[PDB]
Amino acid sequence: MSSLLVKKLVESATTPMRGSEGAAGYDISSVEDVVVPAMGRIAVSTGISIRVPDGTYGRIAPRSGLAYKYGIDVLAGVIDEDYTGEVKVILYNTTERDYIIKKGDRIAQLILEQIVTPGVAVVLD
Amino acid sequence: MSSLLVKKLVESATTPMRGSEGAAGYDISSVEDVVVPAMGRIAVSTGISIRVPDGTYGRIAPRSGLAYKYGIDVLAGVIDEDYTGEVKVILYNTTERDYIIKKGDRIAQLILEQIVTPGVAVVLD
Amino acid sequence: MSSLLVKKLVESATTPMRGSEGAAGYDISSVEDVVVPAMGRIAVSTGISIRVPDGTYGRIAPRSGLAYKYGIDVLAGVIDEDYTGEVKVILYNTTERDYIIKKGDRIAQLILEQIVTPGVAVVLD
Ligand SMILES: O=c1ccn([C@H]2C[C@H](O)[C@@H](COP(=O)(O)OP(=O)(O)O)O2)c(=O)[nH]1
Ligand SMILES: O=c1ccn([C@H]2C[C@H](O)[C@@H](COP(=O)(O)OP(=O)(O)O)O2)c(=O)[nH]1
Ligand SMILES: O=c1ccn([C@H]2C[C@H](O)[C@@H](COP(=O)(O)OP(=O)(O)O)O2)c(=O)[nH]1
Ligand SMILES: [Mg+2]
Repeated sequence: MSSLLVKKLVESATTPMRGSEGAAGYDISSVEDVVVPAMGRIAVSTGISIRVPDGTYGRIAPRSGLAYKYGIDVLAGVIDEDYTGEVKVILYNTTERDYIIKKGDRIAQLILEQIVTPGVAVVLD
Repeated sequence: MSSLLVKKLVESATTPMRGSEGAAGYDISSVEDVVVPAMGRIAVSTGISIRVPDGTYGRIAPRSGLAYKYGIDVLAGVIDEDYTGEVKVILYNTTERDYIIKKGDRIAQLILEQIVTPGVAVVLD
Repeated sequence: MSSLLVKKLVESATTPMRGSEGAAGYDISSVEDVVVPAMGRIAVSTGISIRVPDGTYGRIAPRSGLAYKYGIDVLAGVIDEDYTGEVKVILYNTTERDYIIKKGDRIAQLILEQIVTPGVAVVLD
């Protein structure tokens, strides 16, 4: 069906899941203990691969929590409906102090955003 | 109805409003005079609480103006349809020079983005 | 029709185009050789002007490539359906080392994201 098809590639991996009735995203957790460097970025591995529903891509959005408290932001984050590989979550540390991530930690959130994918019309001949 | 239900929690607060026919967002103003630190972040208070329409969350997006001119970016920014609290706008100063915000200043913009919230289908048994 | 109407304003300009069947965005290329400064931002010119389809705005999203490899992020990025001017792509260099951009380089990607633009309902009288 056209829901969020998820495929774990490591048992450690968690199934994305929304935290509330009105929640906009499905939590995305870390599958490795990593350190996102001060003023630096890192590529955390989710351990899963997903197929967003049709006519809608998946945007890795930042979590209110880590943003406010640790100045953690999310770089890139555009997952195409044709992406068969593993979801990588690229975080950027806005702080002068390192951030610690442990297997299991919800490090971001997926949001199936509806988009229109029409053809291009070039004007000016 | 399913429009943008807004609830001011301080008279100082401004009603979000789109700046043009084709505008994608409703302006979100500051309700306090604050300073967003160089290479730092701050949590500006909007003074309002909103309920995005159904099947669509609210994304606090950055303003072309402040982005270009002061290197002001917007962290976090995901407001769930079930959020009953006050909207906080988390800004991050990309500059080596402080930025000044005064009650009333449009500091960001809300965008009711349509999303699909289906269930999760786990493959691999 | 309601597709992506594109208008080149310099022959150098490239027509936005999706890189795959499931791709979520249309590549947006640079039309000038520019340098986005370490820990700095710049406004790259696309040389084109577009009209996103109706009931959907255009979001300049970052490319997985440049994000991971050079720590390149995209500031602002909200293009309203009523924008008649030229698309400017504002990039922010997260790195301590400069980044080089050359006419033609795909520097970002446009994503026609569906949004709802209803009226505002103010509660509390
Ligand atoms: O934060 C991100 C952003 C993207 N992707 C995946 C989803 C998408 O399907 C693929 C895109 O890589 P690319 O588009 O082929 O390279 P580029 O963006 O330079 O065109 O990378 C991630 O795993 N994490
Ligand atoms: O910039 C933001 C981002 C989110 N929120 C609100 C909207 C949402 O309903 C709530 C989410 O907090 P949380 O999701 O419960 O904490 P976490 O993101 O770590 O799960 O915070 C804001 O006010 N400002
Ligand atoms: O990265 C961006 C972001 C926006 N715009 C364009 C699209 C939009 O139509 C216009 C908006 O400028 P503005 O909204 O009138 O100034 P402000 O955001 O302070 O209201 O700028 C760009 O070209 N590049
Ligand atoms: Mg940033």
